[PDB]
Amino acid sequence: SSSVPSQKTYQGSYGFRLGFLHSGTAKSVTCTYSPALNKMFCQLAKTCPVQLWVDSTPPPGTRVRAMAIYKQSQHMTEVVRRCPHHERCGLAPPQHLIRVEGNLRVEYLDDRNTFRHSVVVPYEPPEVGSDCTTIHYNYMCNSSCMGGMNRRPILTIITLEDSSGNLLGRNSFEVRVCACPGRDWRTEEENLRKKG
Amino acid sequence: SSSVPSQKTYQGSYGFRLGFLHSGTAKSVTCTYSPALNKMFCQLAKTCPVQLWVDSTPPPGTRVRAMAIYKQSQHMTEVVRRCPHHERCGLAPPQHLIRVEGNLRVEYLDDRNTFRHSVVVPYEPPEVGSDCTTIHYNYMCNSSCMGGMNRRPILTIITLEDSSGNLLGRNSFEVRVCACPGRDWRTEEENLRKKG
DNA sequence: CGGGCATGCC
DNA sequence: CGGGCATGCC
Ligand SMILES: [Zn+2]
Ligand SMILES: [Zn+2]
Repeated sequence: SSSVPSQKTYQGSYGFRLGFLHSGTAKSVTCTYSPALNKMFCQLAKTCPVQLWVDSTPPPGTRVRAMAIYKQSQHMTEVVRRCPHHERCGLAPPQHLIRVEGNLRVEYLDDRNTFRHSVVVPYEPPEVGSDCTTIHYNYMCNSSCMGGMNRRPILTIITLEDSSGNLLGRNSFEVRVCACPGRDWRTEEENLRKKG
Repeated sequence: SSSVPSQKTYQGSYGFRLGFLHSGTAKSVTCTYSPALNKMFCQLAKTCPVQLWVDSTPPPGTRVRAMAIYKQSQHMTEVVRRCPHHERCGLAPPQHLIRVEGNLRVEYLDDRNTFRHSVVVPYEPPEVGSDCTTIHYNYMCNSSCMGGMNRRPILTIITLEDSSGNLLGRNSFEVRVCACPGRDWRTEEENLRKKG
């Protein structure tokens, strides 16, 4: 069986979608999202809020899993890991790229067969008056980190799963972790218009 | 006592000097030396020949030690180490930046008090007809390596020591380990002329 | 903060 | 190979 997780969007019977809060497009804004590229630009070790939207209520015990995969075909089969420097320098294993902050029920998985890392939290329905649920993700390396992502773009795959392990929904977005998300967002959108 | 080793030139009673073989100044020549800057530009994990010249014959049992120190005052007291990436990826301990190739009597020292790394080989007199002795050094990180030198320039300190531990001579040269020694040499010499 | 150097890599 | 992008940092 494949050790490469699926990245194909599957909004599913609950109408599962992701949302992202708009930002101020300063050169070094901490986080900004491009709808045109379906791509988050963010800084390392700083909060990246991701909204979960659903049309129907998931059952009790639903979980939310995040997992990184390399976007380029030639790197898809390599597990995405923290670089040795940031690994060397209290729940998250130091090898995990993606953390969740602000949740008391976070679980970190090292898959015993595929060796892939993932981080899971319970799904919580949005509070009254609110239309979505926000998870605070953290990426612990830059996309450029030598010995880690090494300038290779990744996708974050967000899966909605029931307690039995059924896939309820899947979405993904590209990520560039970088020093200057505003500059790099502008550059990539201009490149899309001029050369895409 | 100081844990910062001396970098002051001490040619000494044997007339100890260093020599460097000229190169072709291609953009990515493997090694090239600037007399004006007293600075070697070289590529990582590739041979860097350094010549030992003396006016008088060192006694039997003389040793040749190499040690890296950061050139900038604000970094002088930090031990120069291999970065975590190149450490993770058969005599040299993986934490040592400087290796010697082509010698059967190499010793690697981790100083128990100063924590400084050094690599030592016996001094051999130049063969008949030859005016100097060549040691093949290897630098196992780029100057830019994140978590290691991190773009901070270093000096290599070469000391001539008798078997009793007396300092016979000391010389040093700055090093930039980089992908394109020819380009970076030209840039730094032009910067010296224009802004030095 | 935004302009521009940096430097392994394309 | 040398021109020029790359991107954390100055
Ligand atoms: Zn890293
Ligand atoms: Zn290194």
